[PDB]
Amino acid sequence: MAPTSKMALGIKRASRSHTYHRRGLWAIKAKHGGALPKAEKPAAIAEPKFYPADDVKPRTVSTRKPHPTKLRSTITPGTVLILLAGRYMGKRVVFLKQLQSGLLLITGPFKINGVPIRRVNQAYVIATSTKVDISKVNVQKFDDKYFAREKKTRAKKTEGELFESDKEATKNLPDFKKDDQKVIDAELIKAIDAVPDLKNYLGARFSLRDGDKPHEMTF
Amino acid sequence: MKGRQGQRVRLYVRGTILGYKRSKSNQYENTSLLQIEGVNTKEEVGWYAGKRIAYVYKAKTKSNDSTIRCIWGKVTRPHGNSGVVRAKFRSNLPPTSMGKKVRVFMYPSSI
Amino acid sequence: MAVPLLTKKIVKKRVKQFKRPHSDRYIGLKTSWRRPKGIDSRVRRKFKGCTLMPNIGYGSDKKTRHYLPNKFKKFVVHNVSELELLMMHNRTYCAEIAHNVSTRKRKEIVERAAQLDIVVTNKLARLRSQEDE
RNA sequence: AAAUUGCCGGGAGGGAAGCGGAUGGGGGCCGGCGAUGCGCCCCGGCCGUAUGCGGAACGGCUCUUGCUGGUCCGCCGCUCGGCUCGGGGCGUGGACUGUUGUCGGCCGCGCCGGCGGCCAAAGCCCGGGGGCUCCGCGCCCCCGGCAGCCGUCGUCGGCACGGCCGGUACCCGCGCGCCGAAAGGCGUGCCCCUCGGGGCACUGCGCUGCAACGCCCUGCGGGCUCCCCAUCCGACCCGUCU
RNA sequence: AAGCAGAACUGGCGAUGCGGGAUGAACCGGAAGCCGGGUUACGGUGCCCAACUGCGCGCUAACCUAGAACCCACAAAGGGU
RNA sequence: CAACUAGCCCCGAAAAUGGAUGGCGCUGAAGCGCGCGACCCACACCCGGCCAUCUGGGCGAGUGCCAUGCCCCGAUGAGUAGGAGGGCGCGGCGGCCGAUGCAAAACCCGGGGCGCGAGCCCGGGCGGAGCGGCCGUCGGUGCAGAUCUUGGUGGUAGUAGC
RNA sequence: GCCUGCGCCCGCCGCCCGCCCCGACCCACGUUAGGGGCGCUUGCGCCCCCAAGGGCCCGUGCCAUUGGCUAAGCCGGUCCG
Repeated sequence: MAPTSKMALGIKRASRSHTYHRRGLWAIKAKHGGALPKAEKPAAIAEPKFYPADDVKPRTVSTRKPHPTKLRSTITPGTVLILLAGRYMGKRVVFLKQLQSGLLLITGPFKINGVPIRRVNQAYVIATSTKVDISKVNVQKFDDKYFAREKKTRAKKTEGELFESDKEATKNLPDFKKDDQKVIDAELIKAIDAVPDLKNYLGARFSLRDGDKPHEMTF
Repeated sequence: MKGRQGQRVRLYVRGTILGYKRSKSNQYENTSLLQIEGVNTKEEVGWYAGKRIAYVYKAKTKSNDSTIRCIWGKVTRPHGNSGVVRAKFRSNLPPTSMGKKVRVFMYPSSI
Repeated sequence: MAVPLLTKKIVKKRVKQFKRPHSDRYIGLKTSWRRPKGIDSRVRRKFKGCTLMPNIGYGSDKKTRHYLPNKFKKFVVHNVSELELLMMHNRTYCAEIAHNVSTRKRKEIVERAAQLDIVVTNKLARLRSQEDE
């Protein structure tokens, strides 16, 4: 109600600005709009149907919005997280950054606790009161495009070639990711050891005993 | 292993499927009533909405080379004063499961 | 449009199956539904558990009526001439070889059907008629 | 053919109660599961338009008659170029079915906050008087100044989550210059506030589903029947008379 | 007198399941397409049997039948330091 | 101290197949009266999806043709006696089209699939000569009964018995 | 009490299955109004104190592969009574 109020009692204040900026050029997309584009020479049948174009544009923006705020409860970079779902669930991990996909980069340092770089969902997570200082960690290398798991197109190679069956369908470890992970992990360990006994704590796991209440437990 | 940590085999807080949603006269199997262990009140069971449920069972036959099978579900909303909850499953749980324990996860966490 | 309607029909099912009352204990009394004419029937009075009666509301979506679960409309195809009509539809209609048609005549239907790109069930029926499990 | 009978197999079990079914799950049995998708380029393969030629079914029409518009095939001339099957070479990734993330709609869910009503006043400190008690403490009652916080009525305001359905296939929603991973913001005039900010005005077209995992063949989801366990109206099964 | 015979008004049953009254053609609640999700009625919440062994304030100690939901499964005059 | 008022409990209150607040049992109730919340809960109510029916529209200018079509509405739907409406199946006849000894029809099938249903479709097995669909036409036209008719076959029962 | 067409049975360890009503940290003064500890008047005493829990696993890559070690235990299996 409170965020939506400006738009609600305006109607299209943001979208008004864009038209007037375009009009600042002079005389433009009123004239251009009628002339603009393609049509007339069809395919197949009537062509009654759908997408590309227009439709894609609001949808991509709207799907971006849950990634902070709605899911998040509040969480700053370098918060300690509890993964309650995912593979690595029950591990406490440190938050590196939020991706464009909306999945979170994390990494527990590999040697001490098994957690790799990995993408995990925000929705799963309990935000704990602890913060570990991620002041001088180079999280930058790891990005959204970094996390493409190769599909079973053919062989991993260039393409167009007759291939063999020894693909990894639901998995794939790039060699490059393993080399990179060691470097990023090193900085994190320094912060972790600064506060005592945090290092052992992450690996141990949290779970609720009989008689424990998840409602009362809230970190 | 990977996904492995340092102890607790029991990952979840316990719960019990008492029965299905019911009159004295009839049952509706579409919604199931679960009394969740350690949950005393109406307020406390309000937390449990949205959580994932697994009924894990073993069976004589293999499937995709495993004898263990599971039916998943979700907690819909609370039911009654005693900490009973309403739940839906993807396919209904077998009603032989009356009196069985079922698992209610932390898995999607609102907190 | 067409795709979520298909999902609604197939997943929900009103495959209730309308069995006649006391069909189970009298063998000669037919499985086929006939409406209990007498007042005294529980089924007539609409007691639940006594097998619910066929009504129009049980009925599926209009689009998904007389469709194969592939979302194709099934047509039994007698001969080569009828395949030309199916060609107009392509995706929308299916070809299924008739019972009457013998094995040699099935083959010519299959090869023509391939050109239309309405391969589904047409080929399958023919293959059994050759010799196959 | 039905009925019945025999054999055998499967389910079930020799600690247990029968309307013979429905409803749910498991076994047992069996059928199904784009020919495997797209863009591009290289080679191989085949064909050729325009225009001239040569033979024709056509059109609007007129309809004696006339004028404008044909396409096509034969296949020669004169200039160019393209497509398709397969292979090579690159980029995007399509195959039933099951699962998870999300946006919107509907509905529930717990919790927090504000103002006013009900002359407002419980209330506390200060002040005054009275009664009762007449053993005095104490008790009560009322009035004037006061932090204060209260039960009930009305209304508005804010959060945190989830179910279900659908992905919005023509005006629901929205983009079309720029930066910004991102979300998001970036005109100008007007007026209120005159602080922080706000409200209010100002162009036309095009168009409605996004993220992910398994596998489609190995192998397997599944469907269907019986059975066992769970569950249930079970007025005995139907008809008739009433 | 009758679950009786006969009228007056109205609703039902007959033409009525479903939910409630343990159970019941007629009482109670409500008329019923097919489903998902919500929310109730009647009636309940010790267990059966879905649901507070919840809170509050009384009363009751029944060896000659303790008591326990309209219709309804009965019951009175009269007695008790 | 006496006479009252009215609560529950006690008496009055005794029947036969053993027995019924429905049961167990329950005594700061799970009893009885009453209050306050929370909660449970019908095919009811709401919202959404969807079916037909009814109502109101709409879209044919031809040259895809169901225009008795298609598409948008919203509300409604129990249902005996009974009416009307729209269909399905069988036999034969006029039309029209198909199928066949390289395997028709028929029959069998805890084999698949479609339709709300009436029914239909297809596969496999058995089989060996004619048949089915569609458009009209027509009936000696669809069965569970009738103390049914006629044929077959059980349990009775390997029993009464001889 | 007995159990050979080389079957059967127990001991010993090896591998595999199938369950649980879902195992997957564990738990004693006595009593329905007392218990403990202490000084002792040595008791049905005195004084203190408590009523809503404890301890362990909790860290053994659901428990990897290796080397050694503590206080010399903790825990399982063997074995003494």
